[PDB]
Amino acid sequence: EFLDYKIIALLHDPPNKAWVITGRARNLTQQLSRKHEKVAKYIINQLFGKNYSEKVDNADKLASSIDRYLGSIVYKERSLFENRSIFLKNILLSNIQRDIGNLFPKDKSKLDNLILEYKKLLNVINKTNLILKYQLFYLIYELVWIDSKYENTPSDTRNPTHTIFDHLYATAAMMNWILSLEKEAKGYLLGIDTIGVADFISKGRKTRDLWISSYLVSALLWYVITWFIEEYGPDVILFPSLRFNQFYAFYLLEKLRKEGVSEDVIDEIKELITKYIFNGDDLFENLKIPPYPIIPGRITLILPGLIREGEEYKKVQDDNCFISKVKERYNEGWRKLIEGLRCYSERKREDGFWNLVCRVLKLTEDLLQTTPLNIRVKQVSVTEDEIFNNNKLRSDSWKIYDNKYRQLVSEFKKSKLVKVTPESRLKLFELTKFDKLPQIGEKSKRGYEFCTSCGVLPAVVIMPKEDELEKKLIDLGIARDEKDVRSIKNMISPGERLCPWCLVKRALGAEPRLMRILLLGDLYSVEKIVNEIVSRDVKIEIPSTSDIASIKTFEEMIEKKNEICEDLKEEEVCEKPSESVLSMWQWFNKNYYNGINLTIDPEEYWFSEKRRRYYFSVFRRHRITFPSPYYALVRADSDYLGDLLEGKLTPYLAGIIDSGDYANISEKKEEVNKLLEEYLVNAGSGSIVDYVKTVLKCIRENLNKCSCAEKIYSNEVAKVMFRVNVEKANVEEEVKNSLEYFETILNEGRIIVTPAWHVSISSALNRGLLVELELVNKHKGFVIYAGGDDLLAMLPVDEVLDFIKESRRAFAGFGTEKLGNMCLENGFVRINNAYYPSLPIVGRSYSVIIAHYADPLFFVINDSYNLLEEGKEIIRYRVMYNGEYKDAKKDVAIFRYQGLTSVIPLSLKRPIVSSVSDFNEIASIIDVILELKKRIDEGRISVSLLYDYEKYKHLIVASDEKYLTEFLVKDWIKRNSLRKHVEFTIDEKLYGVRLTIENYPIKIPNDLISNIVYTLRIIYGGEK
Amino acid sequence: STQREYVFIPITNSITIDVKITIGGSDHITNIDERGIHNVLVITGYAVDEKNGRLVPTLDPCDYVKGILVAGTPQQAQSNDFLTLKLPANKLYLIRKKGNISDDLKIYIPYSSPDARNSMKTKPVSISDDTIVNNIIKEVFDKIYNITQKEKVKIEKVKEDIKELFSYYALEQ
Amino acid sequence: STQREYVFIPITNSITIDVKITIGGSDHITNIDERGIHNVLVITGYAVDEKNGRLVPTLDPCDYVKGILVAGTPQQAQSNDFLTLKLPANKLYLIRKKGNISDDLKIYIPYSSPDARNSMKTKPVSISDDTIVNNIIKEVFDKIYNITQKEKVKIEKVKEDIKELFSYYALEQ
Ligand SMILES: [Zn+2]
Repeated sequence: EFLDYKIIALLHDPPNKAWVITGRARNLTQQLSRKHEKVAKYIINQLFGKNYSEKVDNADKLASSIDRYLGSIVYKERSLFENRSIFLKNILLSNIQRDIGNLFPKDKSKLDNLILEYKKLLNVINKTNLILKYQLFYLIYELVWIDSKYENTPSDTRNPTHTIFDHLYATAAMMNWILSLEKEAKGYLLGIDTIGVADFISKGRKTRDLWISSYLVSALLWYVITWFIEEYGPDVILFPSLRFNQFYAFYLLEKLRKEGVSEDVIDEIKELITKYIFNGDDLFENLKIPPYPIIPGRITLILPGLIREGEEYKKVQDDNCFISKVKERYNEGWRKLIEGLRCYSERKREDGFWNLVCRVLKLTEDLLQTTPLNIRVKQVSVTEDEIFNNNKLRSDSWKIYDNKYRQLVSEFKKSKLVKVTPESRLKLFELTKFDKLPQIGEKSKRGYEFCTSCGVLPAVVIMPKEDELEKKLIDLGIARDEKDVRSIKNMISPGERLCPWCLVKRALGAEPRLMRILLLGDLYSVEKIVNEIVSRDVKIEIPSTSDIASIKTFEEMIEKKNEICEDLKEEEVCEKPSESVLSMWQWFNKNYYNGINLTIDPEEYWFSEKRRRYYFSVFRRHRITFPSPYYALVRADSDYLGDLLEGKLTPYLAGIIDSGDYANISEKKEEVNKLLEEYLVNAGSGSIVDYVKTVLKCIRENLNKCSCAEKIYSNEVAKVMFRVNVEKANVEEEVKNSLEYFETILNEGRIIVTPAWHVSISSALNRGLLVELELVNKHKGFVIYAGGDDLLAMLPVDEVLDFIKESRRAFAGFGTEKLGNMCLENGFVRINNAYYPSLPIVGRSYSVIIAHYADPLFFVINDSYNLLEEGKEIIRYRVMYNGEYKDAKKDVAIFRYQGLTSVIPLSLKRPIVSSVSDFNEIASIIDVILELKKRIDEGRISVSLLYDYEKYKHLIVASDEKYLTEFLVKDWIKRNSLRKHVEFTIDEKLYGVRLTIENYPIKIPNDLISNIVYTLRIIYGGEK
Repeated sequence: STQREYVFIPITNSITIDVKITIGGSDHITNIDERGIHNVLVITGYAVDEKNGRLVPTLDPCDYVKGILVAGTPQQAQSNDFLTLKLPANKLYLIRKKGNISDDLKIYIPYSSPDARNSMKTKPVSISDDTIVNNIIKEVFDKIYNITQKEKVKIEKVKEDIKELFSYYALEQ
Repeated sequence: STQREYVFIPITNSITIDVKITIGGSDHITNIDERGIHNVLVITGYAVDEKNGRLVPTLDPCDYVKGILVAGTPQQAQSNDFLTLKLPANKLYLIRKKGNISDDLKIYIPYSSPDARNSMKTKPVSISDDTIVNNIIKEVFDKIYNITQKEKVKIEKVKEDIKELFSYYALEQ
């Protein structure tokens, strides 16, 4: 069955509604010939026109809650509840708005100026290949609208808390349900999850292992969902949102590169992608892969009940047709990557380290059959019964999607009770009881010699120690000769044991372009993919923890080049770049060209043993400070995000109400209502607000029970006569259904979740990902993965504090100077006059491990997921809530340095943002540490400041009169100050926080100022 | 040919007067009659310079400098301190526009030299801090009528459009 | 770093070069490597009159102009109608970015007094009339960026390259 009726949905409402509706120009509807559907119909000139039937009407209703909030019949009415002011309200907050006066196509002279651009981009796709017309238009819809600099407008001037572009994508995603239910009804909300991501990331000696194993998580999941991209196009993916993926756009281009396309249209569309999907970084074009492994982790689809293999879509055979399809589509990618790795390794049968990879990819075929990642899939379903009466929507249908997504979430958390590690699937009993394990290299004097990266699996490639390698490499089967040794050592360290899975991580770590097999998927044959890799010499060098611990040293000898240069002249420090290698690290790429040769392994240099004192002396004569062996492993994760997707209020009142409170919301009825009543009234501004202001009035203490019409009928009936078009608006029912809506909201204590609520949060989560990557590059860091809310990076110990400061605020939309082609405007990321909402309310916790470069990366990543994810769960501090002093627990930014631990709350106010003035004090304690740290290294304050605070602490604790504490810290500062003109203040809202912790092996000082002292000792401990 | 002026709305204590005697009439743009400040003006691509309370252009179409077009006289002295342009009223970046005004205008826009003796940067900034709205709206704009603050029943509404509408971009120098 | 000078796009023979000396240094901005003229800028509201042209401005975002940046002398060393402007180069509306850009500048945009007491009358139209394409490269490429553009693998599409990009704005006055 040829449905493809989503393009009718993706354009059913043009990105000009709020100017065409309650008109501003009102002549571009004149200069061609219901009012806003006309300009909606006119722009549909490429293909099939708009259907005034079950193609938008029912979909547009269930797409967003702006049919429940502001009534069903006055939504489709554009009448009486008018407001001739186009504000754009945030979706999470409602006290924040932008103003959208006039930037839009006003005349057909300007209107068709972009329709020629839309068409000149889809004119290259053969008209028989509609799936490319939809896929391409899907991504470039809002892109070509942002390029042609037009302000972004809300989906409804009454309730402006929904961008029109997001609501458009929302009704197109719900379109898969409406369509498949008009036919023989079935519709699913499929969801995928990856069991134990952190445990998979944490298996690697090097960072190239961390980076690759973190890239497999994204590739293996992308190779799955690209099948749905090919079958039903986009819009079947709610999370992650496709309209800003760096993985989608990259896959989208290689589709155009395939099957032929205009070379300056594949290019015409490649400056759009580089400017917006990326941020002016065509590094992926040189890398040939998306540089950053964006990990969605949790993917949720919205599928129709229609399956292909009838050469076109039919009714789905059985419900398990989708779970089984993913499970096998997932193991295919692992097979197709072992395939390509086998092929590629034999292509380079010579060159060393590949005659080894060949020897193991063949010796361990049975083991490598098993995917090392082991996703988990779930599914719910809908029927025509649950959504229709006869052929129209039924009452209370508007909550089906919310309830259906509820069951999906529960089924995940239900299955997360049993943790099955992917190693359990392997069959290793007889391979270890009897010596049948293939051990290329040394022979285990004690059995089988566990891997050094995993620790769980036995090793296949054992490595000799540094007795000497050549005479022990070449005799054993490892090395065929001597020339290959320096090529094997380049990828495997002496002494390093490797399991089959980890060597695959190391092999892909030697050639990351092989990931293209999973990236594209069913586009090129595996052999064609490999050919372009051997038909080139791309050399992708990935930093290590010793490289990150040398930024300030490299960056110092990079501006004292000529002086530091003559003396060595031979030590590869003054070597000249002899190649054109590149990296995803936007600091190595950024310099690479100051005759400094950033490729040198610092462990044969200042971090070596045969050469330590030498480069100490070299650095000595040139006033270059010897580097510190410490880097910072920064791991960000948002708070209650998945809990926010359920519409709950825990991200707002983090700690005051916890996820457990939703088992009985009546116990927190006083607060969950104070917020929900506030969200509803502030959303939907105009003449409508005073109407709903009275509907929430007649509820509070189990009120009227439909006997409120009287107060609100007057509101509506004295309004419906403002235009003589009322068809059959039974006002006694209309105000009831609205009263029925808000009732369920306040009874459930959570926002009723619709697709538009998801698509908006999802897309914003992808735009916040963009700005988050510029920040990790700005601070000379190395992104390990950054998908959505999560983040894993390796910063130097120097830029770690101000990174947290900017990253935390940039997540909340507030921020200083633009990063890429997008600015941060008080909770509204703006890309060329186009305002997009961010997540200001959502807390975001941080976890900083200051680790030696030589510390095992398995236990550093484990701690970061067992320092926060079970330490952030138990930390409470005294937050200021509505004049009271409650106990919040989230958004804490934990620091750790081998035993020392520190916690620095980032909010101190429980609704983190309730007004635009709430932004400039997010992470306000960080710059207090930043300013303090600044005044110390300039000798304006002695470092003894951190050691004397103990005696001042007991007084600053016991003192409850703030005029007295603002003198004790003024005294404690000036006593052990090294000058006489340092006037360093503390914001004075930081006097008394009392961070507690419930019976845990983490000792936190129970006051904020003490935590500021420990944070500095940790930052300073990792610089010596 | 309305001899217009543009007093912008930053937090600076440098927008005290910068102007002089009235339009030459009373066809103003302070359309605060209905619901507060109406018909806003936002220059695209300018700084605010955080000091020397004039405007500096920077060539990226990313900046917003906002403020109300209240006409008057440019201190009765300046000619080069302004762009001396003639707009047909249909080529601006406006906010909260009323029924279309199809006339033409006179242009005096407070201009500071680009004078990049320093480096030019853009600093996002807005208005908060009740005293920071207490200063400037009493300095000039309350005196456009002075019937405002006399009988104005929308004091709680006009006070917010300073922190709601006018968001400018500072200099960071 | 080197100081630059954005050269614009005229329609007539008069306003093509307007500068007498060349690179001076060696590091430049715009590149045309093999397929496209990379690193070309756009500036909002700046007409160049396409005859008697010294960068007359316009007062809205819809107006713009585009041309390549060269690091040449400040137009035969005149001290009259420049900007003396520079900024960290993270504030340039550039098209077809390629590679890490220098984070400074010293540009003197020859922006003269605006066209006084005349309306905008501005004309949005791209570059056409290929005789004008050959008119410009006649005098702006065969000696300014002539390292390429004489025996490259593809030169005749560099003429095609300006076909797609440049769509200036002129006051029609
Ligand atoms: Zn292993």
